[PDB]
Parts: sequence; structure tokens; C-alpha cells
Amino acid sequence: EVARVRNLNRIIMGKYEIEPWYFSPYPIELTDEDFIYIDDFTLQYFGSKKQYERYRKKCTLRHPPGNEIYRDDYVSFFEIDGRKQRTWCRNLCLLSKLFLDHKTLYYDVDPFLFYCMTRRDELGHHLVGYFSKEKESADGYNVACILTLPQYQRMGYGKLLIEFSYELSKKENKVGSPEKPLSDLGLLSYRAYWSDTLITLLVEHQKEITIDEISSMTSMTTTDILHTAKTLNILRYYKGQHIIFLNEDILDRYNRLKAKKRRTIDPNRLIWKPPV
Ligand SMILES: CC(C)(COP(=O)(O)OP(=O)(O)OC[C@H]1O[C@@H](n2cnc3c(N)ncnc32)[C@H](O)[C@@H]1OP(=O)(O)O)[C@@H](O)C(=O)NCCC(=O)NCCS
Repeated sequence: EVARVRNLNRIIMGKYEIEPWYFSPYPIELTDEDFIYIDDFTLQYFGSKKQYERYRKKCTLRHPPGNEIYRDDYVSFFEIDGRKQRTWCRNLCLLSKLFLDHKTLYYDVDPFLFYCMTRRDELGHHLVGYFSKEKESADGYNVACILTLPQYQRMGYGKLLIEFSYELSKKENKVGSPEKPLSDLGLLSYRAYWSDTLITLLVEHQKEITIDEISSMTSMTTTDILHTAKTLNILRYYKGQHIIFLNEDILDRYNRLKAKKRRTIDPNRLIWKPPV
């Protein structure tokens, strides 16, 4: 007799069988099996396919449990108060931790708002990613953690999540930046977003733009703007203050960007007021 005591080596979520990157503290028994089922609507976890199936038949809504504050032909965003949806949000944090080196205690979700993005097609809503945000951040962080589910990564969804987080800041009349320290993947995604943003402004708005103007239009912090401008070699002094400026390199980058034909967030479709 050999008694196997296995780690969680795969989760089964819809048709996907996904291997975790890191340990997550799912409060489950260790058995001779190395999988659990994650329901793609409720995010509930099950040790057995039969138990999963039993609950799957229950009558449930087929999208995340919050208010739909943005809806276009491609995606929806749902805003969820962690305090009002404790179970679902705890389940979301357990799932997220499988793909993070560290995360704040999964159980305590009350301090957070969760912004969950779905793709909609002929089959309805499919959760593809989220970002969390502190209700009250001492550092003014506009994102706490951000995640695209692995089965959906490298399809452009992460950039949409970032873009949406800044649209909230803009509506709030505040600048913001993601919580640090940031994972390498998280930081490289932000640098690409910040870079594409400055490039797009230079081509579509004005050939020369001040720091104040950029900050007003984007809610990016002075620090993130300057770091991005220096990387692109577009920082100058003109008419008595620092600006970024257009050149041939930027034009070329812009044309390559547009060639990719990627989706963006339409600020006009964000129907939302800050708490006040
Ligand atoms: C950071 C993270 C959210 C990025 O999400 P994502 O959806 O993969 O991001 P995107 O798809 O917008 O961009 C990722 C890459 O895919 C590429 N890509 C996007 N759409 C593509 C397409 N249609 N075809 C090919 N490549 C594409 C992008 O160019 C980018 O490539 P790069 O390596 O040249 O930058 C994701 O890596 C993640 O969830 N990581 C773990 C969570 C984490 O560490 N979070 C930090 C906060 S706690």
C-alpha cells in the first residue's frame, strides 16, 4: 500500500485544464488525485466531477455578481464590492493566487472593489480577467492586483484592463499608478501601455505636449510619464517647461500599433460616478 498525498497540479475550468504557477491555499483535503474543478461562473471549487456537475445544474446568473458599469460590443465590466460578495470574491482571490508569487490574505475581501471583465459572444459572458482596487489607498494606487486568466493571456485583454483602470481615475479627477512592487509580467505590461499611450497622444492630439497636459488627459503620474518619456527619448524643454515631442520613430511606432487592429476602451461608455 502506497498512500499518495498530492499537490494541486491542475484546475479544470470549463473546457480548460490549467496548470498553476504557484501554490494557493484552497481549503481542500489532500488526496491521491491532483485536480479540482473550478466552475467558470461561480468560481466554486470541487474535488469531484460529480459534485461539480450537481451544482452546475443549479439556476445561477451567467456573469460576475456586480453592477455592469461598462458595455460595448466586445466586453463588459462589472464592479463588485468585496464586502457584498464575500464568497465569490474569496473564490476569485484563491484562483488569482495560483498565478502570483504572493497575495494578501485571500479571505479578507472587504477592503477591495473588484472590476471584472467578460468577453461576450453567441454563448454569453465569459470571465477573462479582473483588477482589484483598494477602497482607500494611502499611496493612491489605482490598481492593487491585475490578472488575465492564463487560458486568455496574450490576446490583448490585459491592456484593456489597464486602460479601464485609468478611465476610473480620470472620472475621479485623480492621478494613480499600480501598487508596487509589481511582478515582471505586470510591469512589462504597464510599460507597453504607458508607451502606447504617449505615442497615440503625440500623433492624435498634439505634436508637443506638457507634463500637466499628459497627466490631465491620462491620469498617469509624473513619475510614470517621465520614465516612459526617457525610455522613448522624447523628453524636451520648450516654451519654458518640459514636454514630450513627436518624431519619425514615434510615427513609425504609431503606424505599427494601428496596423495591429486592436480593441480599446471607449470612455463614453463608462457609466459611473465615484462614491463621493
Ligand atoms: C500582466 C498580465 C495581466 C498581462 O495580461 P495579458 O492579457 O497577457 O496582456 P496582453 O495580452 O495585453 O499583452 C501581453 C503580450 O501579448 C501580446 N499580444 C496581445 N494580443 C496579441 C495577439 N492578438 N496576438 C499575439 N500577441 C498578442 C502583447 O503584444 C504582449 O506581448 P509583449 O510580450 O510583446 O508585451 C498577465 O501576464 C497576468 O495576469 N499575469 C499574472 C498576474 C500578475 O502578475 N499580476 C500583477 C499584479 S499583482
